[PDB]
Amino acid sequence: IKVRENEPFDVALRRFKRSCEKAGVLAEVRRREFYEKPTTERKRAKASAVKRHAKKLARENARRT
Amino acid sequence: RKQVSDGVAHIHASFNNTIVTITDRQGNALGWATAGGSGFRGSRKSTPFAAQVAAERCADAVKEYGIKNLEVMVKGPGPGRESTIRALNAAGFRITNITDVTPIPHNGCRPPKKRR
Amino acid sequence: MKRQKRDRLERAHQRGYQAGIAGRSKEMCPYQTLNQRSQWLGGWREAMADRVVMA
Amino acid sequence: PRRRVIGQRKILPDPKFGSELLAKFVNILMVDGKKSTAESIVYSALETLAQRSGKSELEAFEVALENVRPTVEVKSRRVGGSTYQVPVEVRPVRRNALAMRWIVEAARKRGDKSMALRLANELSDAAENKGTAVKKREDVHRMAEANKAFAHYAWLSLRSA
Amino acid sequence: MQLNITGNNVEITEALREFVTAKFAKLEQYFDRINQVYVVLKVEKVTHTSDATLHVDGGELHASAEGQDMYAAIDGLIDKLARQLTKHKDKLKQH
RNA sequence: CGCGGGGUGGAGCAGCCUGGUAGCUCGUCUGGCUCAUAACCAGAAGAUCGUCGGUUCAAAUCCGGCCCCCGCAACCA
RNA sequence: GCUUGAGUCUCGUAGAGGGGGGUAGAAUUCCAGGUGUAGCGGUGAAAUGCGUAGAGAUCUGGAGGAAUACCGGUGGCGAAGGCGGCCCCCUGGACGAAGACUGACGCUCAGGUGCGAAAGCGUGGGGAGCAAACAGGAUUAGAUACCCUGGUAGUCCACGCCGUAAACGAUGUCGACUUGGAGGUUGUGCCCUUGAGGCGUGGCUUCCGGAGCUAACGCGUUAAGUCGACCGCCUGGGGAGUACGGCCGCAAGGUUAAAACUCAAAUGAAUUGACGGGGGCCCGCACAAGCGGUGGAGCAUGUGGUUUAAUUCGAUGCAACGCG
RNA sequence: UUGAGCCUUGAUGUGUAGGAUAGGUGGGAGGCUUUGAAGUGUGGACGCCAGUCUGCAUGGAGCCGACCUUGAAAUACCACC
Repeated sequence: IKVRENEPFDVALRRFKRSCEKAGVLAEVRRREFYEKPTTERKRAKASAVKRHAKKLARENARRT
Repeated sequence: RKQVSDGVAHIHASFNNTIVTITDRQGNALGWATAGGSGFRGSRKSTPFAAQVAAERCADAVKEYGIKNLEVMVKGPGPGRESTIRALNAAGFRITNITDVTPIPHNGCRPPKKRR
Repeated sequence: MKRQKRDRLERAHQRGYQAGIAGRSKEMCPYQTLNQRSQWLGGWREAMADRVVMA
Repeated sequence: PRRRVIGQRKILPDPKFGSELLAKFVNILMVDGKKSTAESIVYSALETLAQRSGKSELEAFEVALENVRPTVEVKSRRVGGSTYQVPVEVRPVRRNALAMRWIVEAARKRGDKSMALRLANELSDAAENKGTAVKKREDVHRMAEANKAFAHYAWLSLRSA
Repeated sequence: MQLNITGNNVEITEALREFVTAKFAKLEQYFDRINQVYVVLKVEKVTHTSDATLHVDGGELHASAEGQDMYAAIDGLIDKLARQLTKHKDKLKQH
């Protein structure tokens, strides 16, 4: 994004913030208007969020290991 | 040939190709080299190694302008984009700062529908 | 007819690496023991970077 | 196989010279299950490699071998529709055996009168960097070095030694 | 692609061999390069059945069809073979 | 009916805008690859440089003569 | 008469609720100019395409159109359809606290009227990007397709029409009652706001589960539980939401809506298998790494065919073909 | 800004052979220099990456020709180009 600093620099910070927000929004916006399935993909994503949270929570009983 | 001191290294880094345009501070071009023109063809253009060979074949043929230090702009979410700046640390340059000029619209025009 | 290859330790690595590259952003198909889950996830996170470097 | 880093057995060294590489070389051109006449071909060829080279025989064979041993070797892979070759580094056990297989095939070509004369001349041009197995060596290096742009995922040669 | 005809209790007449051969040739031309085809005709007191084994580059593929008059069984077998061929063909295209 | 330009692998042409060794894509031949054809990649031969002359050490390159083209004309017996 | 149902008033509260107007930034495209030169673009691979007439890239300027990244929240508002930059003007509804006021003014509603995504149609503008039709390149046995390169209606605005959608919560509206938990959002009361604190209280909403219900799946105080009021609709599958007739519409067509015939089924949910060009894990001469073969040749042996007086009979994918 | 033409000048012309980035032809042992020398403070061109031109010295009074290799002998010097 914007990295300038003193002599140990230039790679890790930049590939971090660059890679995350860059690859996110460009890999999203590169095609597929969709108009309809951000609704479905957010609904499935967040239903999977509550199912993963409750699933790990009630899966915190035992596993016989 | 102009005897320039510093330059600005734009790296267009699309999916199918990387082109590397080393310019000056002013914004007008001094020399460019692509990942297609370095012998790599078709699918082989779409590798980081062809971007590295592109940055080499630009970093010489900008020798005659005498650039000690350059900035790095990188546009495009491609498979190059990091090997091509390792290939500018290694090519004998002083990297001033690295930016990101990847165009993110505050969603405007409509993208294509492409895949099935 | 001989014995198992790299006894699930760095086979658990490459299962997590192949499963890391071919999507599966679950990180929820590992083993359950610690010494194999640790590097199923280790190969998974080593495969996310190898997904960023390519298409 | 899927399983089994296999319990490996070693070989007998060569009688006339203190070498197991040479005994492996006898086992390469040991066609049809017959070791003795292959030993006579190898000894009969290293003698005229000594007289047609001046230097000693074991160093003659080894210097003649290191000009055909490879470094990179292609592995054909397919993803989707493409089927490109990807350079893997050869492991140094496979290295010299892959050299000797090319020497022995290039000696089964080239046809002169006798097999010891064919293999003797083929090792001579392998010292001269001139014959057939150096052309196959340079073919392998040209196509692995030409396809050098592929270093990837997990199906080949994990981290280091 | 050479078609070999054989018959268990079914006397293979020359008009029977002409028709089967034509149908097989037509199918071979339409779907894939085929190397060899074995045809077996069985009659079991009621059921006119037919077997076919196609040897194609990928490998063997087989089908079987029971009918009423032998001709019907042959037609069923040929359609089944064509369906199997479509599966094998783009099973080894799969770009 | 005289001026110009071209004669170089099978073909298209660079070489010759300062004489010293024949070059690139295809077609054509291998090999790797592919289920086979393909596509990709890596190698190889492919010419006495249109024919005779001469100008110097040595000419595809410079100059005469001939043949074949392509244009410009002269084309009002 | 009465105030609990319903409604009004005084304070606030949040909100992509609606209509009109204006404006901002990023990006895409084009045009003019500069630098610069051999490729760009695209795919699973490619080619069509664009480029030595200077493209792609990079910089400066300008034009025009459209949509509003982040905030963005199983968050919010709306009767539903739906509504996301920011600001102004006009305007609807909901909610809560404390009172006052009217006094059953209420619920539902056939016909009717109104609103009603997208596509489409008419008139006039506008046209960046995308994109049916269409062209071309591929792919394929074929490929009027998916993939690629282009590209016109349309997408946008103003005014009319159409009146349908998987218009879905596949759940009519209104009201009452009936164990819990975890959250979201939005008000409000008290107390040590003394600390993002504690205890209650209303509204809207998300998930999980109790009895109960259900054919099961599942629903479960926002019910598909227990009841009440009113309306719409169903009576085997196909024919068929089709024909004829009416009504509406510029048309496309929408609504209302049969019958002859034909079948003994059609269906919903769940089960055990089998199957998948679904997934995960393990293994196999399955692939990879190699060695030697078969297919070319002569001959042996077996089989099919043909022949014959008979060429005895059987074995026929793997699992018949030097087999009995 | 910019071609084109014309003068006046000034650089450039490494095949092979090799002391060498020798252009041709002809003449040809005379000029260079203390009008403050080879090296380089220096700064470039060319650059067929090895050698030549000129800018300023702090040095300061020096160099080749015939005589070694070549179809060829020297921008040792000059003329015509």
